[PDB]
Amino acid sequence: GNATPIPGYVIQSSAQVSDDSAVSKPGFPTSGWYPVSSRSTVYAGLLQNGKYADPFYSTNMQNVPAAQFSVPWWYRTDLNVDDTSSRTYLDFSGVLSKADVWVNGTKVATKDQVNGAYTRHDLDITAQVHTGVNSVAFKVYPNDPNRDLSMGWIDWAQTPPDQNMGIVRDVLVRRSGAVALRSAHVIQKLNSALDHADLTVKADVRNDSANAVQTTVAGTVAGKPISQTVSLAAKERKTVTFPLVGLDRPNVWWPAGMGGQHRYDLDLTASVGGTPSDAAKSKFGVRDVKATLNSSGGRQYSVNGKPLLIRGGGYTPDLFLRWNETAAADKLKYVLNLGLNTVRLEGHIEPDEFFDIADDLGVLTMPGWECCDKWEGQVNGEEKGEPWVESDYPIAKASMFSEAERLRDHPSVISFHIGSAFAPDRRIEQGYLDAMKAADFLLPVIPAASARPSPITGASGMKMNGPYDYVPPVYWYDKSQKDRGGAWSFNSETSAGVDIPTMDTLKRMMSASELDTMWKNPSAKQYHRSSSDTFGNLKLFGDALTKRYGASANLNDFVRKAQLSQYENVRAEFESHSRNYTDSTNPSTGLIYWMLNSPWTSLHWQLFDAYMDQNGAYYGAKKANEPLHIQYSHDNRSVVVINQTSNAVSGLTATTKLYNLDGTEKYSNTKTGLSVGALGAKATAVTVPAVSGLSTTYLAKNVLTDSSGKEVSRNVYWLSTKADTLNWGGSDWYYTPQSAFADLSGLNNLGQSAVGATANSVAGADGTTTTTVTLKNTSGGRLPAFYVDSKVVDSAGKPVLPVEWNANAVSLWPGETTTLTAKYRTADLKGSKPSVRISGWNTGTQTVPA
Ligand SMILES: N[C@H]1[C@H](Oc2ccc([N+](=O)[O-])cc2)O[C@H](CO)[C@@H](O)[C@@H]1O
Repeated sequence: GNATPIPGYVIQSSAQVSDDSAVSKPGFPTSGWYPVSSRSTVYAGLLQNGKYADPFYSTNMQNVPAAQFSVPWWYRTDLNVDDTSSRTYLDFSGVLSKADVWVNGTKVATKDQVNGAYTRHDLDITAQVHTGVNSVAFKVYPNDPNRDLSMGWIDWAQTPPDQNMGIVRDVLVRRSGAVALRSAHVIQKLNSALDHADLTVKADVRNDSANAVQTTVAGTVAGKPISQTVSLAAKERKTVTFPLVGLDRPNVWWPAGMGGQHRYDLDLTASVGGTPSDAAKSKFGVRDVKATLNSSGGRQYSVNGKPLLIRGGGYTPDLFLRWNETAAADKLKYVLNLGLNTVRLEGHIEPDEFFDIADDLGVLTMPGWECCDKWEGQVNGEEKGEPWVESDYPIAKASMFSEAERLRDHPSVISFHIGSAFAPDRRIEQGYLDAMKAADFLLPVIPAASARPSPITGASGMKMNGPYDYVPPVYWYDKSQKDRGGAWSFNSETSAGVDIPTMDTLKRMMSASELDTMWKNPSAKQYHRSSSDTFGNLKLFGDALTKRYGASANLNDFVRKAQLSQYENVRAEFESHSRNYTDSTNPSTGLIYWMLNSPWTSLHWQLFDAYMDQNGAYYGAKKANEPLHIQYSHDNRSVVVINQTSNAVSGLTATTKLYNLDGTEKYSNTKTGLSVGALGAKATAVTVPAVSGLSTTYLAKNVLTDSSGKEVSRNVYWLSTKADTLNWGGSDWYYTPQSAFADLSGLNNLGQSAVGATANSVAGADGTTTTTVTLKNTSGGRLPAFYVDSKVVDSAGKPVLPVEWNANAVSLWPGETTTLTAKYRTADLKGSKPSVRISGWNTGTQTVPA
């Protein structure tokens, strides 16, 4: 019943190994080999040892010779075996791209068999294993994402020098008797009332001994005892199906905010001769999911019978696939701190623990294959990725079986994308559907994340029309352009491009001269944007920032304007889709922001940066996604209330006020007695009229109060009397140019205000600290304290990260007070007392003790 991951390896280039057979012989010398932990790419292993500077800074990654990664590298380990009575197996996946496998001088598997990142291998090495010191070695071949059914980085970042070659999941050493237990899972089916489920337990037993046996498979499913006895011929594998098990009042799994995140346990042992031979423990959730096309042709998800608007981001692992379990949890927790409900994984499908965490937190996941490389090479024409040859087909199908077997019992998974870009052809699709059936993977299959249909499954119900680069806030409210990215159908991957991180992050990833070029010449190429020619620079972003904000006087000026622009755009992107969700015709049914995060330190396509810091894009997404939310429509000036929560809400008041930048109120409307339905429904409070006398740049202050009088949402917009307008005829695949630009440059001369700050911290018994900050606009005039950003810092003024605030980037009118709460691990203070840095657009910067 043992399965123990190999904790580490020593690695070296095959340039240093003239005899392959020598490596896995006990006693082979490994002087100058690099010790690496489990789940290391070659380059990640070299970084672990010294060997190159931080690729997260400047052009360090460019200085790595890539030629050394065009030959195989060895991953070698010893294994102590005290007792060879039990059979021994190597059970693994995550090999990029393929490998020969050696035990004690014998090649047990070749790169023709061990091939493809997602394929699982269960190699019986019993005949090679002896008592005492054994040795195992993998010769890992170079990875080319265009040639290998593997992982590549598309245009998200820059290419890792080793192209991620290595072993990026665990290799398990399994020990068992005559019978191996494998692939234990639970088929679960809930009634529509959600008060009764039926559980079908299935498990494979394989008799690897020389003689026929009887084996009993027995244990517990969801607290209920189960047992089957089968006969097995020598070398026979069988799937055991247990009689149906009913479960009353099941603890149903819900997405975060809709109920609990319970998972039941499955615990089985296969016994031979009244003695345990092998054992397996797993979990599953009792949850129904569906994803169907609505009458308008949009893909509509529902969980447990409740339709949902998908509100998420494209998730990526680290650029060098460096795995850390706490980091994965910190990233999924930020999803909820954002108010988001979903992450999409375009390829790069994370180890099991990532899905365990998403299960435990109630974050929905959308895994699938990626575009623009080998996966779509048979159907994607002139795009990157090679045509398929006959040997490709069984690798892809085994990759599908393996991932379907891994993912089937994680309730967070709401679908699998079998295509991205292009839907698979009939042959490929059939092999994917066959593999999923064989795995009992019963979740929705989506053919493409674009509008392209597959021959069997059919219409995707999704769109990939862009944009991926600057478009003004009003763009997102478009429904008229059927080949563009407005708020209708399922937006599977879209953003307004550039997302300048915080200054603290900037100073860690770029030199002073790289930063100087960034603000002085946005048209210049930035290594920390993209290898793509199209996304190599920040020109569209820089042009609109100047036009709309005003020319940047310095680096500080550029970064501050970037944050407002990013907050403004990301907010409108999400808010437009929340609004249109309940449209009768062509509703929005999903939005995946491109992207949630970056593989590395980046200037684009992120909400949170590589260090987990939180900028304007972060705060703007968090504002748009709050559970009871008030918002302003950029297209028609409607003020709209959204209720994300699982219950209808009544007696809400929506209060909207316009102010000139001198603080003069120019309009007020108070709309009382609003009711809004659950799970994404809306109510319109008012349409703001054209108001005479507004400054060119003006403020809209929107406030939602419940029936108790509590303020539950505040949303402040900086607006212009001059419209952003689109030149739709100049549209390209990744953006639409503007025919005219809003004028928000009035903010440059917004007069100074004042805050107003007191902070205190409590170190909890759960290992976390909560810092509470009370901020007040203490000025003596009519000016708001606008866009006030509070940051937990140590004594050196460095941000404590990760961190989760209840609210931030707040605006307060004179005399107004807000109390804010930040939570973080006490240990991330690293012994420092906490302080709070408070910076506002028109309030300066101060830091206070906490
Ligand atoms: N799925 C990818 C998406 O792929 C596309 C392929 C073709 C078209 N097209 O021809 O309109 C549009 C998008 O492109 C994004 C931006 O380049 C990538 O970052 C995503 O990973």
